[PDB]
Amino acid sequence: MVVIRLARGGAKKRPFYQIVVTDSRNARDGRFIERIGFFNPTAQGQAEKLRLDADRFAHWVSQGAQPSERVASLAAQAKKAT
Amino acid sequence: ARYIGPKCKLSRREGTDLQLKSGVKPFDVKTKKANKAPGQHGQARGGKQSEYSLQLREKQKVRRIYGVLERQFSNYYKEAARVKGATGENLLKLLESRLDNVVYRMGFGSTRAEARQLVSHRSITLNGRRVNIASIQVKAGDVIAVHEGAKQQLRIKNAIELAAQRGIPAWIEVDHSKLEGTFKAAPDRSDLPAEINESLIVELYSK
Amino acid sequence: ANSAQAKKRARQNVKARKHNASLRSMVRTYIKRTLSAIAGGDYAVATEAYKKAVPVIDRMADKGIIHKNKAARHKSRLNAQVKALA
Amino acid sequence: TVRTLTGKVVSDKMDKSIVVLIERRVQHPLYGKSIRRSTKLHAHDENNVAKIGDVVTIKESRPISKTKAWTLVEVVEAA
RNA sequence: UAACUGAAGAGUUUGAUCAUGGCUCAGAUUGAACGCUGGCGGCAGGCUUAACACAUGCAAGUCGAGCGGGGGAAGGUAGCUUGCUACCGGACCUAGCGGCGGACGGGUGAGUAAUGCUUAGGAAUCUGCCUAUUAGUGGGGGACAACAUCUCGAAAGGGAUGCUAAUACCGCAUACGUCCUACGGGAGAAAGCAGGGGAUCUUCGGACCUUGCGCUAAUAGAUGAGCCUAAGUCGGAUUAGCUAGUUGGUGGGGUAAAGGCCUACCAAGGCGACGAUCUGUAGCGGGUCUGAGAGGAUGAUCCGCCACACUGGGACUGAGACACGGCCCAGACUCCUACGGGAGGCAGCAGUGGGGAAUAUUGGACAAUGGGGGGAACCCUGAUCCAGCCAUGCCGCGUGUGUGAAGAAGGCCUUAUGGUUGUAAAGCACUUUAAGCGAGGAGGAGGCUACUCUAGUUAAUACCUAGGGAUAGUGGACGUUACUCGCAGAAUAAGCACCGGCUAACUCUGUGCCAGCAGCCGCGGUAAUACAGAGGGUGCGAGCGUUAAUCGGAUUUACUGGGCGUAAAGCGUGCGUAGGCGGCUUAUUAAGUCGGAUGUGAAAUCCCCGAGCUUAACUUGGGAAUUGCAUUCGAUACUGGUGAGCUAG
Repeated sequence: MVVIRLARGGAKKRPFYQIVVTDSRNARDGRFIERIGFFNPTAQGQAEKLRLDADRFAHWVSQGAQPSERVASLAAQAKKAT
Repeated sequence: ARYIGPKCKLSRREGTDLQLKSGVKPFDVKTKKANKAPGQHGQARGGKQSEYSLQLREKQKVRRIYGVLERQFSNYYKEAARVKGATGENLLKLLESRLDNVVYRMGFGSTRAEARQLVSHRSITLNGRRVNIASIQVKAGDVIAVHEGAKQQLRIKNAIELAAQRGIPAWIEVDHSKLEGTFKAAPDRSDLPAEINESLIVELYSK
Repeated sequence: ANSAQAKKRARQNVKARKHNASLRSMVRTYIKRTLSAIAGGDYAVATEAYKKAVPVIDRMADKGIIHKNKAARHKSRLNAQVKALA
Repeated sequence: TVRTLTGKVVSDKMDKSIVVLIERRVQHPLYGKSIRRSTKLHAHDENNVAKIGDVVTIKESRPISKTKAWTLVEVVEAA
């Protein structure tokens, strides 16, 4: 199935996630279809904490992509913020 | 690592006062051996040198006053070359922007070594937080103060009294009563001494 | 096999292999009967053989034994070769 | 909307098939001089209209045989 | 705003000289190794050799809300040696059948010069789970594990007779779509389980209603995969001819699908000097190093594709494999044994032996991100997140600061009294980073459960689903976290190379072509600034040197950018094949050439401006760039094609 999930990057103890649409069988940090935002759980100061492209999110959900629990929570929080 | 040991032979080898002591006693009365290299085969100032010798001797003189080792100095040069402008003045600005040197020019330390020890022992606060790295680059409009426990130090009082004899730079506005100051801008080339030649350094690092 | 589930998979594999082989041999037999009638050359006999063969081909195609494209190909080609007998 | 090539026939012996020689002119990657390169393509020609020496046009298609995947469009010039 | 700005020489042939020409040096870089030495932190990296052989543990399970058996806890009722027995309904567990998963994730680069890879296109395909929509889910039957009995074997495990359930299996019925069709017609499915309940009945225990999870047929979407074409992609001619299913066609077979993919006939074709065939080597790309550039070298760690799984040949199941921890066959090897009979494949993680100059722990947790199963609770996950070891690399920090001269002593030199070590030392006055001890303490955790409210669905206020609210519980392996605050006391913390020229840094002793040094030129045969020690100095600094390797300097294979009278270099001389190049004018074409537009050129990497790490390394937002490729539309000076004309060749 097609999923929308978080791919980990960044440094040790300081993760930085890219929000990617991908086939679920692919490796976590490997091949993906399209990247639609990022999440930074440790952002400080001027650093942005969450950017999500709602248009692409809705477009991919309308075609059968299944967001993970964390990504669904982040999408709800982003919609509430904006 | 930081150089530890005799400073007078270092000043003698380059042939000029390196401002490595407080200054209560002038260089001539302090050393009595100027114009003589530290070695037994040490000679007068008039000894001829190759161009490679002159370029090297200028770079070593520049390094010794600021207390910077070769790796960090080479990184400084590489950054200055990348930044657009005059390479020599860029390098001088980078050297004059170190936190220890700003503390020394604010008169909180009688020598740059004293300023470095003060910075390292967490006696200095930058923009309200206690730091301990001497190589932190100070930017325009910054605020450097003396920590509360650091205050009431006779070394600091003697340092500010000795600094009063020297002329406070134009780019530093310092309140000695509150032990506070503001770095306003990077010094220009004209403010720095003209005895320092940087074309030799640029040639040496660009060969 | 090292794990219990791997052993179970092997056992189920053997049983399913036997069952599918039987079902596939049935389709092959019916197609052979239709071919024999066509080679015989009697139009009515070939038509009867084809009418008997078609339901078996469709039933086994619906079970996944053979692909439905293969079933359609067999039906079409056999019907054409029967029609050739006029 | 379909890729096509123009060439000259160099063989018509095979049944319903022709061999057309395509020529192109490219720059040498290092020395810069313009050179000429040749490729031989087997094409499908249903009615054997093409002969040796004519100038023909062939368009890409699905495979017809092991080596033929191009088909004749028209004969531009005849020998 | 910006995204680039770039090019150095030296030594050595001779009694001088100029040229030619090799050799050598100064630079950058590394998955390095070795020698001497060694305090801390952050972030990375860590068998490059034997695709050699592997002890041991772990790396693929999960579902009782699909199914029948079988276990062991408690409770309640009964009796009575009286707190023991004998019964009965609910809560748990799972060997077997069954479903899904095991084709992912992880490892390695042996094979593979094109069936691979890169770029750009194409038509003749299939696709579980996911999304949307349509039509359904009726009624029967025969079996087989478990189980019971017998038997073989110490067992491990085998064999044989008789039963049994299902969402296991097979007919029959029905068919919006679907398949075939001669356009008349013909053919083909499926399975139940669970939550709640108003009325009604209940042949007595359910029907019925409703809501979910399922199952069948089909069309689109998305995803994944298969197939085809063109152009590129390392040497060798001391490898020149290769090919008969070979090249094409027809009938048939075969595949999910085009196709000599297979087969029977028909024809004699197909490839090759633009390198076929044979042969050596090799995973390919994004990228990495070097270089002014053009080029050269390279393909660890990260990402994409391919191939392989002890060595070869196969197929089964399945949506998907010709399947690392599945099956069959052949081979080599290894292990257990009571000699009856059995077992296995670390190029998964850790580890062992061996090889080697050389590369680590038989660690913790599923808390986070993902993956599998399940309605959920939850279980599994050597992926992953972390920890351990190593100066292997990069970046940062410390090993203290000021004062201190009629210049202590001691050492090295000496013109024998000075010089130097040197403000160096001692003395005097201060400070406490880091390490040590004590106290406090974020973030990585979004959530979930309980309570209450709102809205859908229904007959319903029940159930289910989607939202809101306050409050309370619960949830972290790292971890004695980062970070902050106190205490003690300079207390715990400097080595390595070099000093003839190239190339910064000089003397004295010792030895005498010896011992020795040496990158090149060269030093050493009694005053050696070149060997060894000492003093002094220079360069670096938790590092410093040596060896190895790539590019550069090397215009020393010269495209950019070289030469051939005498330095190396014109074939002994003609003719001529392929090829390269080719006079003047004109019309036309638009292949080369030039311009525009559109699509593409994955992400990461490089560069620029910012952001967050106490700074930096590092992480990260957005740009710029990706110099290319393809399609299409234009221009016609030059080159090419075509037609016509001319005469200086």
